[PDB]
Amino acid sequence: ALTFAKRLKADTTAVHDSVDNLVMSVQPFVSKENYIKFLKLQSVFHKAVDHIYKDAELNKAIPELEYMARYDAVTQDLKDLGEEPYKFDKELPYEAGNKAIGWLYCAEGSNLGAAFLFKHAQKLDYNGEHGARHLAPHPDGRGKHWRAFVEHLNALNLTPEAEAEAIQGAREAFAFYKVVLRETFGLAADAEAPEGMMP
Ligand code: HEM
Repeated sequence: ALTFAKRLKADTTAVHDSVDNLVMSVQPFVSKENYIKFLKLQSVFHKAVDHIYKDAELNKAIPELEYMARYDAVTQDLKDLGEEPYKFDKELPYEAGNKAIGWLYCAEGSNLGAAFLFKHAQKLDYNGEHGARHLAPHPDGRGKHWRAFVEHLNALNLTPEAEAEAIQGAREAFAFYKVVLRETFGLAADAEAPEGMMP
């Protein structure tokens, strides 16, 4: 684990895969209702990181970071299907500091691998202009855009104890994503995909 980015990854791949499994478990693209529940979920998570993509300091460290946010697009997708911007019951996490850097990674990385999701959403007749705006690949190409993003993440070079809090934040970002998922899909507390399942 050299770079800060490859360390965030190393430490969170496990929980990442459990999310991958949990998302696939609830059949997101099986029907329309389900894809709508999938959007509500994406909506809550992205709402929860919107203040972080828009944070003034981080926007100084990462040029145009604020224009990378995808909550805006998710609200547009919900509209697409005659839906009001979903509203979460409780009050959303509003993280800051080192931990917030972990949420950002979690969020920006999901745009990287969103390829798989985008591919299955298009079957359901959804894409960049209708229903799947937030899953569409970045105009500069997922890989390029992500490598560019990783550059600035690594450039932050915070104290090793800071990078630590960020990894702790990325882990909590993932856990939270699952809490939201469980509630949106009517799953019990701590519900996880069938054990042993692999992507
Ligand atoms: C069924 C849904 C999902 C699938 C199939 C999936 C798949 C993938 C794949 C295959 C990659 C590797 C991309 C590459 O290196 O080219 C990736 C990266 C990533 N995904 Fe997911 N993912 C899913 C959901 C999520 C969600 C909902 C989050 C966030 C809450 C998430 C966060 C990330 C992050 C942070 C990365 C970057 C990993 C890195 O450091 O390279 N993923 N995903």
